[PDB]
Amino acid sequence: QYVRIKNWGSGEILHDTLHHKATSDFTSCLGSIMNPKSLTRGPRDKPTPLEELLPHAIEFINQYYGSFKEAKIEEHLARLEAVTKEIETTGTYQLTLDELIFATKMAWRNAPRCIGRIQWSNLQVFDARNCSTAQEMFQHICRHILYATNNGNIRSAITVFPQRSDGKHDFRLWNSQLIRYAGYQMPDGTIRGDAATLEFTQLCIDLGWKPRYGRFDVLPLVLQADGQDPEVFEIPPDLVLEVTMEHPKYEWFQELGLKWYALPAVANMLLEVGGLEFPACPFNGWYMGTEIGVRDFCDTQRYNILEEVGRRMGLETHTLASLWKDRAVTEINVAVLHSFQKQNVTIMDHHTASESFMKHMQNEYRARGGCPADWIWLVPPVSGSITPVFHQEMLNYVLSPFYYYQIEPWKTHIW
Amino acid sequence: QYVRIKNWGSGEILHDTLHHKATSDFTSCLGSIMNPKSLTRGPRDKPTPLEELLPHAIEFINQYYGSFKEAKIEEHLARLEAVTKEIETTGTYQLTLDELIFATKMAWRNAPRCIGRIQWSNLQVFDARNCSTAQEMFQHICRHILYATNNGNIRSAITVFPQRSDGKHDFRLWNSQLIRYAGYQMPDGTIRGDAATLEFTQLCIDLGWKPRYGRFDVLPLVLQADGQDPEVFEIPPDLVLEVTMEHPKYEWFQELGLKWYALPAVANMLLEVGGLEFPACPFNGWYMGTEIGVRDFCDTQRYNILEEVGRRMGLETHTLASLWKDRAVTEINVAVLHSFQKQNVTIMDHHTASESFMKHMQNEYRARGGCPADWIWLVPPVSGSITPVFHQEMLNYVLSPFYYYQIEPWKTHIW
Ligand code: HEM
Ligand code: HEM
Ligand SMILES: Cc1cc(N)nc(CCNC(=O)c2ccc(C#N)cc2)c1
Ligand SMILES: Cc1cc(N)nc(CCNC(=O)c2ccc(C#N)cc2)c1
Ligand SMILES: CCCCCCCCO[C@@H]1O[C@H](CO)[C@@H](O)[C@H](O)[C@H]1O
Ligand SMILES: CCCCCCCCO[C@@H]1O[C@H](CO)[C@@H](O)[C@H](O)[C@H]1O
Ligand SMILES: C[C@H](O)[C@H](O)[C@@H]1CNc2nc(N)[nH]c(=O)c2N1
Ligand SMILES: C[C@H](O)[C@H](O)[C@@H]1CNc2nc(N)[nH]c(=O)c2N1
Repeated sequence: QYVRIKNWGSGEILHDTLHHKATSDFTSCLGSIMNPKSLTRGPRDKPTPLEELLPHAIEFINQYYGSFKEAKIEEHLARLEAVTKEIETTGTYQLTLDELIFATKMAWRNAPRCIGRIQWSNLQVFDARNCSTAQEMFQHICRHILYATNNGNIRSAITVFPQRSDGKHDFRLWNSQLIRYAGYQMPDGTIRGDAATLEFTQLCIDLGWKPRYGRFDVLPLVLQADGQDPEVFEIPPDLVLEVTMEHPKYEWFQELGLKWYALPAVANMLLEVGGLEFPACPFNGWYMGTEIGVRDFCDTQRYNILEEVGRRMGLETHTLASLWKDRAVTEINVAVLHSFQKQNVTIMDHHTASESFMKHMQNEYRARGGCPADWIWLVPPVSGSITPVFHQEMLNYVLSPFYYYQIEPWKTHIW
Repeated sequence: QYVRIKNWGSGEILHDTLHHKATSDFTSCLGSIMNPKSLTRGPRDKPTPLEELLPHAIEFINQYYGSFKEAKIEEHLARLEAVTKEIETTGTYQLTLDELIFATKMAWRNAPRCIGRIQWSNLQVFDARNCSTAQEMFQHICRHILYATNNGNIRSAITVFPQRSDGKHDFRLWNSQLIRYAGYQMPDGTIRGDAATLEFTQLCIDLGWKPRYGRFDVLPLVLQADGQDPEVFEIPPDLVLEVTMEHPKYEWFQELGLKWYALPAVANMLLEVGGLEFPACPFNGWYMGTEIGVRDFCDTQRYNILEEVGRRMGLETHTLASLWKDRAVTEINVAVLHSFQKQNVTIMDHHTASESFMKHMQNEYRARGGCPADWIWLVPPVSGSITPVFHQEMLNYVLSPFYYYQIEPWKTHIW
C-alpha cells in the first residue's frame, strides 16, 4: 500500500505512495534503508525443514573443503557422508571447530557494510557453543572483552554461542553492542549521556539495574540463555578500557570532559552458515576514528557536541555558510585520533581505512571475482569524495555465510 | 555472465561474477552505478509505435489537467480529443507551451539526483522547438547563457529544442555541459587543464577547433542540428562569467591562479514527457560550493589541487592520519564560497543546500506522498553525516516526465 521511510536523526516517519506511479522496472531501490527485511533473520518455532537444511549443509561443506590449496577429497566425501547422517539421525548438525572458524571469517568477509575486511582472515574464535546458563554467557563475554582489549592493542574476536535448534531456545544478547553508554531523561527535561540508548537504559532500569545518571555510564549486559528470560549483568569496570579526549593544540578540549570506550563490538547479530544459524555471536574489531569523532560525538541524536566546539574555536556558529561545522568536526576527529594514539589504543583514521578497503576489494576480485559492498555504509561520514571508495562502483549482494540483523529480542521473546 | 564495475577515479574496470552466488532475492543492488541502462534513453529508427505513444500521451494530459486548483474538465476532455486526433493524423503531437513548461518543471521535480529541487517551480523555459539549423541552436544557446548568467545573479532556465520524430533527425549537443574547460595532453607528458575533458577536447580539435593549451580554456559548442553532423561553435568569451579564486585569509591562495565559471548547465540529457522525447534540452541552475571546491578542484582525475594547498598551509601532507586533507579541502571550499560571494555571483554552500532539500522533500510528501531521491547523489562529497540528508532514508524511482541520460552521440551518430 505504501513504503515506510525513516529519518534516523529526527526519528520522524514518512509513508511513500508516490512510488506506485513508478515507470517500467529499471535497476524502487530500497538501498537507503537501514534495516531492510532483506538483511534481517527473524525468530522461529520449528527446526529448519530438513529439505532445506541438507542442501545448504552440503553446500557449505563443499565450500569449506573447496577452500584448501590441496584438496582432501577423501575427507571431503567422508564429511559429506557424515553430515547427512547426522541430520537424518538428529535433524541438524555440528560444525568442526575449523568449519566454525572458517564460517565466521567468511561471514565477516561477506559483510558488505564493513570497511575493515582486509583484516577478515585475522579473527580469534571463542567456541561457547556448549554454554548453557546466562552466567556462563557473562563469563564468556568477559573473557572476550578482556582478550579483545588486550590492554589497548586491540584484537578482533568473536564468541559463538549455541546455534538455534527449535527456535524456542535461542541465546540472545539484548544489547546492540558489548560496550555502550547509558542515556537518561533528566528531571529537568534534559537528556544526559547517549540520547540513543534512552529506551534500552530504561529496559535495564526496569530489570533491576541501578542508574548512575552519568554522562558516560557503561550499560549492563542483558543476557537471555537457552530461551529463558534475560538476566542483567553489570560489566566489571576494570574490563572497560576508555580514552579521555584531548586536543593536540586546544588545551580547552579536555575541559569538555569527553571520553570514549576503546572496544567496538556488535552484540545483536545472527550468523547464518550452511543452514545453521547462531542468534548469539558477539564480535569486535577496532575503531575507525570517524565513528566516534563524527557519529558518536557529532550526530544530533547522540552526544551532539558540534556547536559547543564551534564556540570554543571562536567560529561563526551562526552563519552556516561559514562552514564552521566542517572546521569543528575535523578538530574533533583530530582529538579522537590524537587521544587514542597518545594512550596507545589501536585506532585507524578513515583515509587509510579507505585505501585499506580498496586494496582489499581488489584482492577480493582477483581471488574470487567479487566483493559484496554497500557504498552507502563504506563511504565515511566526512570527506567522502576525498576518499577513494567514493569513486568506486560497487555491487551489494547477500552471500552466505552471513551476519544478519535480527528482530529486537524484547519484541518477540515472551516472559 | 558478469556485471561490469567501474572506478571513476582510476578509470579501472572490474567484472563481477561472484554475485551469481547471491542468496534469495532480497531488497544485487545496482545503486552505486553511475550510468545504469535504467537511467539511459538511447537512439531510434522509427517513430514511437502509436500503441505506446497514445497511452502515455493521454496519461500526461490527464496529469497536466489534473494539476489545476480548479479543473477545466471542458478543456481537458477537448484536449484529450484533440491530441488523439493529432496522433491518428500525424502519428505524434505538439504540447501547448504551457504543457511544455509544466513538463520541464515536473521532470526537474522528478530528478532523484538533484538537491536543488526546492526551486523546481521556478524555471524559465525557452521554446526552440522550431529551431532547424545548428547556427540557430548556437544563437539559442547564447541567449540562454546570457539570460541564465544575468550578470552573476544566476537564473535557472532550459532551452527545449525539437522533439525526436523518427529518430534519425535528433538535435544533440555533443558537450556534456554548456560551459566546461579543455584538457590537454602536453608534450612533456603532463596534462594541463581539466583532465576529465581530454577525449572531448580531442574531438573538438579533430573538428577544426584551435587549442589554446591553457589551464582554463572554455571548450567550444559542438552542435548537431536535425540529424546532420555536428558543427563546432566557439562560445563568445563575453558570455562566460568567471570567478577568480581567493581566500579570505590566505593571501597565497590567489597565487594558485585558480578560477571557475559561474554557470552549471547540463547539455547532454533527454527530456521524456507524455510519450514525446527531446534529445536536446540544455538546462541550468546555480552552483553548490562543493561541486567546485571538492569535486572540480580536489578530485584526483580533475584539477587535483589538494597536495599543493596542503603544503601551502604547511600541513603534514605526508602523514595521512594527520587529516591534512580534511583541513585543506575545507579551506578550498571556503575560498570558493568567499570568492563567489565577493564577486556577487550566486552560489549556495552544501549545508544550507541540504536543509533546503529536506524542507523540499517534506513538502513533496505532503503534496504528493513521495519524492524520488538518490541518497548517493544527494549527500555532499564532504561532511556527509553533518548534513541532515545523510540521516534520511530515501526511495529512488523513475517517474515521468523525466530527464534521462543518453548514449554519447559520437558513439551512435553516423557521418
Ligand atoms: C578489525 C577492524 C575493523 C574495523 C576498522 C571495522 C570497521 C567497521 C565500521 C567503520 C563499520 C561501520 C559501523 C557503523 O557505522 O555502525 C563496520 C560495520 C560492520 N563490521 Fe567491521 N570493522 C572491523 C572488524 C570487524 C570484524 C572482526 C567483524 C566480524 C567478525 C566485522 C563485522 C562488521 C559488520 C557485520 C558490520 C555491519 C554493522 C551493522 O550493519 O550495523 N567488522 N565495521
Ligand atoms: C537552482 C539551483 C540548482 C542547484 C543548486 C542544483 C544542484 C545540483 C547538484 C549539486 C547536482 C550534482 C551534480 C553532480 O554531482 O554532477 C545536480 C544534479 C542534477 N540537477 Fe540540479 N540543481 C539546480 C537546478 C537544476 C535545474 C534548474 C534542473 C533542471 C531543469 C536540474 C536538474 C538536475 C539533474 C537532472 C541532475 C542530474 C545530473 C546527472 O545525473 O549528471 N537542477 N543538481
Ligand atoms: C565490529 C565493529 C568494528 C567497528 N570499528 N565498529 C563497529 C560498529 C558497531 N556499532 C556501533 O558501535 C554503534 C552503532 C549505532 C549506534 C547508534 N546510534 C551506536 C554505536 C563494529
Ligand atoms: C543543473 C545543474 C546545477 C548544478 N548546481 N550542477 C550541475 C552539474 C552539471 N554537471 C557538471 O557540472 C559536471 C559533471 C561531471 C564532471 C566531471 N568529471 C564535471 C562537471 C547541474
Ligand atoms: C549431493 C552431494 C554431492 C557432493 C559431491 C562432492 C564432490 C567433491 O567436490 C570436490 O571437492 C574438492 C575438495 O574436497 C574440491 O577441491 C573440488 O573442486 C570439488 O569438485
Ligand atoms: C481513455 C481516456 C479517458 C480520459 C478520461 C478523462 C476524465 C477526466 O479526468 C478528470 O480531469 C480533471 C481535470 O480536467 C481532474 O481534476 C479529475 O480529477 C480527473 O478525474
Ligand atoms: C539513512 C542512511 O542509510 C543512514 O543514516 C546511514 C548511511 N550510511 C551509514 N554508514 C555507516 N557506516 N553507518 C551508518 O550508520 C550509516 N547510516
Ligand atoms: C561511484 C559513485 O556512484 C560515484 O563516484 C559518485 C557518487 N555520488 C555522486 N554524487 C554526486 N552528486 N555527483 C557525483 O558525481 C557522484 N558520483
